[PDB]
Amino acid sequence: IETVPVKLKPGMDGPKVKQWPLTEEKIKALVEICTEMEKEGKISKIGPENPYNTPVFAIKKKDSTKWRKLVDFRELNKRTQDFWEVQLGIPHPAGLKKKKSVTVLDVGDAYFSVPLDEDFRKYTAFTIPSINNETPGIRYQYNVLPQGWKGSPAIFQSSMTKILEPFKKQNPDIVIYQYMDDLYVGSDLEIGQHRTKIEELRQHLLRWYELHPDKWTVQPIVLPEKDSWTVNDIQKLVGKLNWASQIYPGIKVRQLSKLLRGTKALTEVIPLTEEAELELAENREILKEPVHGVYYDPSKDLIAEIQKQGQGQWTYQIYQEPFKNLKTGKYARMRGAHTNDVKQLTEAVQKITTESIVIWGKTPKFKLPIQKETWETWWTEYWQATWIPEWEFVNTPPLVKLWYQ
Amino acid sequence: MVPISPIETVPVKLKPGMDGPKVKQWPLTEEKIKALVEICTEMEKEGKISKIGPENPYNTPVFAIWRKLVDFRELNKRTQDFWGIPHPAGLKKKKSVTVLDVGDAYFSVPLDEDFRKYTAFTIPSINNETPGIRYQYNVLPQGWKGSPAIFQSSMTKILEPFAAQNPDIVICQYMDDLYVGSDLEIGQHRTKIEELRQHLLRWGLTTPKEPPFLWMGYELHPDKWTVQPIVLPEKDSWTVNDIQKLVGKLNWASQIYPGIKVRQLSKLLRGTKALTEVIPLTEEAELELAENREILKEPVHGVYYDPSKDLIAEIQKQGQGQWTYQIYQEPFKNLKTGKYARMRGAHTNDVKQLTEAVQKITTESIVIWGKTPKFKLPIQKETWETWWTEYWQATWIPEWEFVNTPPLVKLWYQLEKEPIVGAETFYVDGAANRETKLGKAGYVTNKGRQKVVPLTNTTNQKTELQAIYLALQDSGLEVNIVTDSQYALGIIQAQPDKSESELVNQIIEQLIKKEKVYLAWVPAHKGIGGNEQVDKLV
Ligand SMILES: N#C/C=C/c1cc(Cl)cc(Oc2ccc(Cl)cc2OCCn2ccc(=O)[nH]c2=O)c1
Repeated sequence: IETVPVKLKPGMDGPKVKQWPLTEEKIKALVEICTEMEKEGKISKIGPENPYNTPVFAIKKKDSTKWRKLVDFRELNKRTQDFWEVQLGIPHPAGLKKKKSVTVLDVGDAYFSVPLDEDFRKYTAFTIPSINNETPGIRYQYNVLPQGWKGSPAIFQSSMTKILEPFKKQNPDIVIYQYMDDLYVGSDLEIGQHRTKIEELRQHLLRWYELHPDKWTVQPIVLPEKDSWTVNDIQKLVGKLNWASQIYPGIKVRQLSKLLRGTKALTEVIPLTEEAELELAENREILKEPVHGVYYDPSKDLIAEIQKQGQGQWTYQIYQEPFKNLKTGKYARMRGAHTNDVKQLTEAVQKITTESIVIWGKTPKFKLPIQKETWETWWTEYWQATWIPEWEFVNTPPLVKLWYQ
Repeated sequence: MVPISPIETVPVKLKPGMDGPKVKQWPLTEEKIKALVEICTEMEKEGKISKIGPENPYNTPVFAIWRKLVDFRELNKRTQDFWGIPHPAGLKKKKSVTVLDVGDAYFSVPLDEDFRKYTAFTIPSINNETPGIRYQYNVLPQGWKGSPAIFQSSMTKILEPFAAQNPDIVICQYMDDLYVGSDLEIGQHRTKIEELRQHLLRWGLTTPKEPPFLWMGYELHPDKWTVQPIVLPEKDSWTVNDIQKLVGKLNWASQIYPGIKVRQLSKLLRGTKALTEVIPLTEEAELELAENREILKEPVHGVYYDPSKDLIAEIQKQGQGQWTYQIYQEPFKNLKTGKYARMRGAHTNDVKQLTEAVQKITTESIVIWGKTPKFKLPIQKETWETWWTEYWQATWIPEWEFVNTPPLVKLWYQLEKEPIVGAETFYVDGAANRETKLGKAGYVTNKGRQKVVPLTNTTNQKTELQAIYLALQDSGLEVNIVTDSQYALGIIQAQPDKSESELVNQIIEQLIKKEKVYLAWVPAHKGIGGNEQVDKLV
């Protein structure tokens, strides 16, 4: 009920960012929604004296036909002062990723109760675009706390603590984490008891996505086990081991490469020498061990790389420094995405970002195996998430692709 | 006197750390002086300006050309920051359309009273024997940074209630003009126009062109639109800037006119920034401009948009990285046309370019009509399927159908996913000496076939490509090739059908003639047999 003063970082003016073209239906949805929010005082129309703009579009969440308003706050978020509080930079609940189940809830409706600092409001300005530039776009600004901004959860942290105080003292074994407009709740309970507890908590929120991180673990580097090896098999194996020797210290390919001596047809079977078998075995033992000196640096950017494996399969690696892997995974999940590559990629990026939020409490910077123009054209169509990560584009095909399959 | 409805001013500030502009006043002729006094007198009578005095340190210069010219340049620098033209093909067909230009646009809108003091200017008196006459603006000045924005927002605010009360008409607001379409009867239409301008008159905005309208380089007729006549200068001696103008005009012409080619004329502009020069045209360029004149020989028109019909885009491959497109609703009647040129790069293929063109058309269409058009593409469904399924990058095209209108986009070669049985295995290698640029490229095979070719003026990458090329030349219709080159593998796995490197082009030509090709990679210097760095290191 009382606004807390907020400024930007030193030497930084508010965001001026071009609004990208929107389809007619999305424009309609945004018009209706923004009119409703205007009548509720959540937003107010502004004049030409506000130079600032932040992009806006419309999405459809899971199991809902209702259009939701999505602001892209990335520029404002990086131009917003780094938020430290009396909480002293609350440490990420590392117990959350170790939980048997984690449920994600959208608490954004709560942010519309708290008013935004009057001076800072001008930086929240956005534009509803018109088709074919036939009329000037409709401009607004947020009176209350906008969803998607990084200052909103920080400001709402005290209130949210005051709200969740009974629940945490009731059943302390339930870990609660908060990121953006999303509230993550860990539990060891049973899915029925889990869902009933979730309804209990959401109604608890009312009067004031099911994830399974236990099923998500880390995966190792495995090598084929064959009775007979061709020249091609051994060539691939040698390549993969030579690559893995960047990750692991003691990988040695010489006795295996020794088998490739002479010029043989690719499909010809080469029997393994005893030394080569021993070498392969030692390599397996080496690959079974974890990686040497791999730590997470909170002061560094997380980097996510994604490879397309075909047939709806995708692989990914989250790391800070090259060949030190904090996380690796394979998204094979098929929902409605069979004929669309970009939709699959978008869902994958969302999942990886989510798991990143759970594990490290922050989103990584993606390197996407897609041309900029394609992605930039289609990504907002398949995007159901309330946040957005940072991304770049790799236009040279990686050789490491089949080394991750 | 019926009071005209008050227009609330827009609060204006200067940039932080700056105080209102102080600049002297240039000497003017007696003529100009008397003229400026004459103008400012009646301007003050109308309430557009007010007389001020020494209490105002701020001054901006003024000339006369009579027409009073006020120079706000320094105030423009000192003023704060304030917050695309409608495409005719997007405009919907309407039974009646009325244009209204507001008279005295900026002067009908009051300036923020606290900002008026900074708008001060001084008329120099005769022979500089008296203090120059002092004035300030009470309204939006001509040439001010914040005039168009404030005026536009004011106009929007005033217009809003009338629009909701008249949903059966449609109003477009551009800058200083209003364009009102309706499907009503001409009588009712004219009536609502009069009602509109009366509604505007309540706030003190004065309104008075008939079709065809000449607007923003366009000719808008009732049932159709086109551009305004394009003037292509005929010169036996051209320049750089002239090619800039030419390419600009051609680009402008290519929206309605199909088949416009700007590439050959554009290639001359690399290494530019010199205003004057004389450059010759290749027969390709000469015939390009000539064919452009042939296309511009007879007029073409676009139609307007009907939301009740599908939006369709069709694409043709024009050759040499050029693509052309038509956006239409019913056959032979185009909403508009356009073109796409390939991006700058070393290697390329048709499918990628087609994809890019599709993205461009999609974005443009979303701007203009607010929707993605259904595509007709010169590519088979199977080709696209094979391509996107086996492509390492993620890629997508919106809903589309095959149209058979050669040249068809096709896949020229496909590498195998597995080694081929019965096919000869060529282990290839190449290497070069950095200092002497002397190198070797060759192969050895499992049947004992070998070759090593010496080469002058070459690099490691070139010999690495050369080796593979040799393997392709000397092998049957089905071949397994083993290489340690990550460069060559990187180029071939990108699947170009064309390259700016002739060696790569020749490799492609070899791949096209092949039935099955399997390209395998191994690490270099691992003691892997058959891969001979020693043959080419000699
Ligand atoms: N100068 C100037 C005008 C410029 C001008 C600029 C714009 Cl952005 C729109 C405009 O006219 C229109 C205004 C409103 C609607 Cl709903 C359709 C229009 O259709 C345009 C199509 N059209 C055009 C002319 C005509 O007679 N009949 C007709 O249906 C006119």
